[PDB]
Amino acid sequence: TNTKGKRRGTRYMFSRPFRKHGVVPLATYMRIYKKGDIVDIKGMGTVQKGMPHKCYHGKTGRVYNVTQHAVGIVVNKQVKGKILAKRINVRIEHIKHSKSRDSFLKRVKENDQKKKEAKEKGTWVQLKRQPAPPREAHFVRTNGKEPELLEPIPYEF
Amino acid sequence: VNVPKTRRTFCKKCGKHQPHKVTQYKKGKDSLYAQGKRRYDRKQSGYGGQTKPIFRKKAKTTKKIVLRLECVEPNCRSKRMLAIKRCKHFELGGDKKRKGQVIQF
Amino acid sequence: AKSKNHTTHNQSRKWHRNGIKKPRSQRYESLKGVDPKFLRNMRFAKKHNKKGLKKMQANNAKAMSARA
Amino acid sequence: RRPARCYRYCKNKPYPKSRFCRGVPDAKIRIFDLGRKKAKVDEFPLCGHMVSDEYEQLSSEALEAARICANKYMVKSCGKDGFHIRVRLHPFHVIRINKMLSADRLQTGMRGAFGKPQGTVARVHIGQVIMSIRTKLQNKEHVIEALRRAKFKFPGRQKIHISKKWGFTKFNADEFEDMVAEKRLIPDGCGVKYIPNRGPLDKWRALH
RNA sequence: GCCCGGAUAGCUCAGUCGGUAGAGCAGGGGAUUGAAAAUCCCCGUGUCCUUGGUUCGAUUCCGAGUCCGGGCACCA
RNA sequence: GGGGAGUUUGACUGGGGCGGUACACCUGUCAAACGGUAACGCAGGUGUCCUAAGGCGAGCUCAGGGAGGACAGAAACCUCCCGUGGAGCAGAAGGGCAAAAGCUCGCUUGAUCUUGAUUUUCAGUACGAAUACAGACCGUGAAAGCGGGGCCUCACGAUCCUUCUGACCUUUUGGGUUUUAAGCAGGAGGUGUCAGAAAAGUUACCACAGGGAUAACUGGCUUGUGGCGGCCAAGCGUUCAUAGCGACGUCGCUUUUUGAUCCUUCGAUGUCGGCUCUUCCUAUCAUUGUGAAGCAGAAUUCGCCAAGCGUUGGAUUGUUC
RNA sequence: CUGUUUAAUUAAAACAAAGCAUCGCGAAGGCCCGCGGCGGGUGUUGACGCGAUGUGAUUUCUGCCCAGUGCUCUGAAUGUCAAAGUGAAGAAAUUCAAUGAAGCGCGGGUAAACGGCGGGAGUAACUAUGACUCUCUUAAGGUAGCCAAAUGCCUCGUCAU
RNA sequence: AAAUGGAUGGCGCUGGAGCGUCGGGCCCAUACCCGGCCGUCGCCGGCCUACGCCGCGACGAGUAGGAGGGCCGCUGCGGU
RNA sequence: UAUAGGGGCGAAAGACUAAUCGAACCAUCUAGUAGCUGGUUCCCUCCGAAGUUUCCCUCAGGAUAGCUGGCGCUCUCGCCCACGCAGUUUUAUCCGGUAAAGCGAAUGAUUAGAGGUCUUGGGGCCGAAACGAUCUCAACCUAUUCUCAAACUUUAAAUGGGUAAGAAGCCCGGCUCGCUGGCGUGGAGCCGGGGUGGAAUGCGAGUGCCUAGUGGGCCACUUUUGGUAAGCAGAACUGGC
RNA sequence: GUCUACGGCCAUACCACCCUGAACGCGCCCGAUCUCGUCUGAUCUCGGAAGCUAAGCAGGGUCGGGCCUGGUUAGUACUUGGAUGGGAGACCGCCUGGGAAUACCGGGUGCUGUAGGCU
Ligand SMILES: [Mg+2]
Ligand SMILES: [Mg+2]
Ligand SMILES: [Mg+2]
Ligand SMILES: [Mg+2]
Ligand SMILES: [Mg+2]
Ligand SMILES: [Mg+2]
Ligand SMILES: [Mg+2]
Ligand SMILES: [Mg+2]
Ligand SMILES: [Mg+2]
Ligand SMILES: [Mg+2]
Ligand SMILES: [Mg+2]
Ligand SMILES: [Mg+2]
Ligand SMILES: [Mg+2]
Ligand SMILES: [Mg+2]
Ligand SMILES: [Mg+2]
Ligand SMILES: [Mg+2]
Ligand SMILES: [Mg+2]
Ligand SMILES: [Mg+2]
Ligand SMILES: [Mg+2]
Ligand SMILES: [Mg+2]
Ligand SMILES: [Mg+2]
Ligand SMILES: [Mg+2]
Ligand SMILES: [Mg+2]
Ligand SMILES: [Mg+2]
Ligand SMILES: [Mg+2]
Ligand SMILES: [Mg+2]
Ligand SMILES: [Mg+2]
Ligand SMILES: [Mg+2]
Ligand SMILES: [Mg+2]
Ligand SMILES: [Mg+2]
Ligand SMILES: [Mg+2]
Ligand SMILES: [Mg+2]
Ligand SMILES: [Mg+2]
Ligand SMILES: [Mg+2]
Ligand SMILES: [Mg+2]
Ligand SMILES: [Mg+2]
Ligand SMILES: [Mg+2]
Ligand SMILES: [Mg+2]
Ligand SMILES: [Mg+2]
Ligand SMILES: [Mg+2]
Ligand SMILES: [Mg+2]
Ligand SMILES: [Mg+2]
Ligand SMILES: [Mg+2]
Ligand SMILES: [Mg+2]
Ligand SMILES: [Mg+2]
Ligand SMILES: [Mg+2]
Ligand SMILES: [Mg+2]
Ligand SMILES: [Mg+2]
Ligand SMILES: [Mg+2]
Ligand SMILES: [Mg+2]
Ligand SMILES: [Mg+2]
Ligand SMILES: [Mg+2]
Ligand SMILES: [Mg+2]
Ligand SMILES: [Mg+2]
Ligand SMILES: [Mg+2]
Ligand SMILES: [Mg+2]
Ligand SMILES: [Mg+2]
Ligand SMILES: [Zn+2]
Repeated sequence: TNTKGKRRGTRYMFSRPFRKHGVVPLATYMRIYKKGDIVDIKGMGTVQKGMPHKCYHGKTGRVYNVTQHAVGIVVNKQVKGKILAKRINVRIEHIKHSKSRDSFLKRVKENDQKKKEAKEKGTWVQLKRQPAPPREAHFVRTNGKEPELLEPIPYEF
Repeated sequence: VNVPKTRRTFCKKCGKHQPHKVTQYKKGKDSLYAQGKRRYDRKQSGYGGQTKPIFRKKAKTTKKIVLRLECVEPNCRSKRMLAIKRCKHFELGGDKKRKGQVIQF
Repeated sequence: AKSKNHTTHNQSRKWHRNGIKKPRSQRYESLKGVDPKFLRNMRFAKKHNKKGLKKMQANNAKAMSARA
Repeated sequence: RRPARCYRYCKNKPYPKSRFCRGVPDAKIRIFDLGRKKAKVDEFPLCGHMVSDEYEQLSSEALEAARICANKYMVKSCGKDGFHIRVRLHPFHVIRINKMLSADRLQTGMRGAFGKPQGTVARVHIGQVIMSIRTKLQNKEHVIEALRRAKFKFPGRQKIHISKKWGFTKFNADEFEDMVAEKRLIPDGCGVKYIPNRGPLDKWRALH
């Protein structure tokens, strides 16, 4: 009864946001998609051929197929009782890289360089990521001035 | 709608685009001594009345239009059928319109 | 004669009994659906790998063993 | 006219007189200012206003009765054009009526139960001003008595405040005369135009 | 309260085919008769109920109201 | 050819019927910032239209406004200037589009043949629609490319049977030739109850299995409607707001009106009114005791404590009234 | 009117009934029964008869419609028209054509056959009411009669008793 | 202001047995802890009915439903 | 004495036809049919639901998924660090258009004042009359002002959704390709070699078959649609019955 | 310190008005016989180079409008979770954590890549 066709909940989602109507900029096209990249999917209302669905907006998947001017993605979609890895064919205009994997590759390269320098000079560099520790026992300063006194203010309207 | 008379389209016999005569499909006069017709008369005879259901509730008032095509080249003569979408009003091949025209109604 | 038409209550608690796990994803993923031109490339690539990859790769294995 | 006890607390979403209603009758109130409409700014220094305490609806007929009562007490109290009253709150919500006996069971039950448009109410948030009366400095008791006599005629509980601001504008009455005397605030009818100094220089050259 | 059918000269009303405002009657003008009717020769008369969409164009095709008019409102 | 026979009489449903389609398929919203999410909810659409309103390329820019120019006037034509969508894109809306997806012009049939994969609905079945390719044969353009219908979201349909087309196709039963018939592959002929039965009415002479999943009678929640009150005070009341009333508004109470709902009973709670008879309430009609009056007396009116005790005889209608 | 009826809830205004009409049929017939035969019944009968209906004594009356729906008469009058028969093509199955019984449609009649019988606008020297006049309209537009009845919602219609 | 006579549960309760703020004690469920006993489950151990025997530890509700065990039971048949 | 069951007879009530008649009685087909009521017999142990999706002349029912149980199977444990997983958090990184807010930002409604002189029509006045001059009116525009929006929006939360957090990964070297092509170029595949210490916390996981019951729900916090409202009807998240 | 050609981000780079520009360069400009296309050599196409930076263009300015960013707005509006918290209800206060927007005020107003050329 919700008129189950394609693209029905999308008065806002496939819209080009604001002061960005018009032609697509070409840096979206001129990018390199190899098998094994990790891509975000974001709807573009200007190119109406290969929009994915309203389901896969914002989902982040793996690339496995490359054609002339589109790309095939595998995306984990949740349905009723289980999640499934589906296979979508999306044009290039809806796609961008996730910066998360590139940040992780920078982590891996820093870890390899620290590992080589550590095996070189015998240092134990602790190249894991430690979460935010509690504050160490620091030592505050109150020179010159007594601390400012605060009190709750009287009500007015 | 409106289709042209000649229309260069692929015909599967000689593997190329060839020009085609485009005519209206006729349903064709249905025949006695087919399999289902002989079975229908064999089951219709005897005291049984109407065995198989006849149809009443016709709702689609439009019929799909299919076209007979012929390769105009001699000794090829390959015919095949092709479908269009539904239409209520149909003309075969005349009266293409102009845009520089005054109506005069 | 009226009944409750549609609901989604008590559904998440059914779904998380056995658990909403992932779809396994083993090594060497299924290769159907990929570009037929690329697939026609890769099949002749594989069989000519297995054809001509004996002699020069054996030479290079001997060379890298002699180096190290 | 259904009793206003039921058309009360803001339950349903706001439903404005718009493209989709198309059949709502006219609101009860039509004019909103009663006193000296063409009063200039320094002609009335203070203003007292009426703050709502509850979150509720107010009906257009109730606003109609209240502005008439306040108007009558003002013109009996401090004379004609000794006040400028403004109902700051306008009705735009449209309430619905699903009326019956349209006396027997046999018309319909609750089957088609999207009601016809009854009339117009005004939605109120807590701390929103209903009325504002700007008067002289001598008329302080008359404003309090007038808004007291309107307090009984609105529903619910709401209080009466005497503003710190000069006029109907948003500027302080203490800073006001000290700051209009030289530089910034040019009077504009009943309103006051603020000037920044980040304009073209033609404004400052047209001044002074 | 639903559900259908309407609105056009002053009055009855058609014309709808999206491009025409038409008959009859009344009113007005002559002639005819000493004079009236009747007759003969002519006239004028409309927002095609109102507010909006499509169209190249809405009197008409639709949407919404106004004022009417039919029908249903049953078992207990 | 209802003389006789057999069978049918859709489904949803704030009971059923009548009304409507919420019975297929789309748009915005309800939708609670992923998707999903209901009601006979809202506001609407569709069962089409197009040889171009498809494809490509080129040129150009719209609505509207201002300023001017014979006849020219509010609206005819021309020219200049401003003009970020205020226009147009066939249609219901939403999205998108400005050397363009709009307007004009030139070519044209990619609206062609064929295998698959995937999305959408989803059981992860289908039809439909769509995405990305692959291989032919082409159109266009200088070329890059674009194109396998409509700028996108709706525009449509199984088995069986008929019908037409395709191969120097197969089988046509002991072997041949020919006709015919059957078959493979893909198009149409319809199933709008739209994943598809071929279908009228009545029962008060009714029957049967059941349901309180489901109405009529009471009871219960609710109080619009009905009835009974309270606050504010514009006025009426010769003058005079409140002796008595009181609009414009406003807050309640009552279950003696009617309505809403279906919680209880459908293996039965005997259904209206009257006759008789007992008890209770007070929101007091009269009596006892009082206060106030626009209370001179009388007769009235309005309050308070107060249900002890009274509240009748008849014509009509079955009546409550 | 007498009569009769739902035995075991109705006694009637129901039913019949005489009277009044209407229709078929001259026996190779009407109307029926029957599984069957020229088998039965009416019929041991013959239009003052048999068969099938409507209305319901007498008295006075029986209006208007053949459009619908029936019923009936008529003519191969001419369209539609099934088997069989004829003719043609074909090796044959088959196919095509012509000719064309009933009926249907075309035409006539019938309402004591079923049934049906309008609404507006103006108009008379006090006002009302309106005989008259114009228009749309159906096949015909309720005539003689009669009434808030056993038929009238509004309704406890209005007046008199 | 409502119909039978009745409901802070009642009796009652006013330097509280009411209202609000709190304190110190105190009461107790199959909850928790400790200890015993039964069974299920798991992890074993022994060359003592190996289908038995002990050991360890965690746990035990339950309709529709499903399995396992019964040296539970009724009637008959071969063996003992 | 005649008439016998879809038959008889009826001064017509659907009455009578052996106490039965709107289709008699007896036997057989017959243990007919039923998505519909009622019952459905020994103990203990263990595990333990659903009233939801889709389709059906389906809406009291079934098939299908989901939930459950049984039967197992394949691995993991025991003797400076593991495999895999998670209704969780962190660290990064994307996504959204609701609460809120906004109108002196588009659209839609909407209150009031001030300023200005183009445009008229309309009032007044100087006047034979004259855009001859003047006053006024409306409209218009300019900056302001009050209030709004489920089918408006520049902005924009909290809660939330996806992905990543390493050996299936790095790095080096070489072979093959009919795909691509200035290029031994790109991209894939194949081979050989080299170094596992890569957030927090908790846990044993993976997998196959068979299939019962279920397909009438209700309530509570909070968010919410219709209604005046309900112990009303209808939804969302979580828990309970 | 600049421009040209091709660009990337797509207003910090637009719009309005006023200044300045030496060298190359872009232009403006002078003409239709061929290629070309129009009603029209105005636009498009083609052979140049007498002039000119007047305009575009390039730099700067405007207590400029807009944009971006940062304060104030404001720990306010809201909000995950919780309470035998208050309240007749409407809603409100608290613990736990997270946390916004306009008027108001201040600052800026292109950065770059490849190839080429002038000082
Ligand atoms: Mg036969
Ligand atoms: Mg259900
Ligand atoms: Mg009331
Ligand atoms: Mg009508
Ligand atoms: Mg008229
Ligand atoms: Mg029958
Ligand atoms: Mg039904
Ligand atoms: Mg959502
Ligand atoms: Mg959500
Ligand atoms: Mg311009
Ligand atoms: Mg649009
Ligand atoms: Mg173009
Ligand atoms: Mg191709
Ligand atoms: Mg044979
Ligand atoms: Mg033979
Ligand atoms: Mg269906
Ligand atoms: Mg029947
Ligand atoms: Mg009877
Ligand atoms: Mg019930
Ligand atoms: Mg009941
Ligand atoms: Mg009982
Ligand atoms: Mg009883
Ligand atoms: Mg009893
Ligand atoms: Mg008494
Ligand atoms: Mg008798
Ligand atoms: Mg009797
Ligand atoms: Mg005879
Ligand atoms: Mg008689
Ligand atoms: Mg007669
Ligand atoms: Mg005739
Ligand atoms: Mg024949
Ligand atoms: Mg004749
Ligand atoms: Mg008269
Ligand atoms: Mg008469
Ligand atoms: Mg007490
Ligand atoms: Mg147990
Ligand atoms: Mg029988
Ligand atoms: Mg008997
Ligand atoms: Mg049985
Ligand atoms: Mg039986
Ligand atoms: Mg069902
Ligand atoms: Mg299991
Ligand atoms: Mg939304
Ligand atoms: Mg809001
Ligand atoms: Mg079972
Ligand atoms: Mg199952
Ligand atoms: Mg059930
Ligand atoms: Mg809260
Ligand atoms: Mg509920
Ligand atoms: Mg219910
Ligand atoms: Mg020339
Ligand atoms: Mg030329
Ligand atoms: Mg020139
Ligand atoms: Mg220049
Ligand atoms: Mg210059
Ligand atoms: Mg600025
Ligand atoms: Mg600048
Ligand atoms: Zn051919």
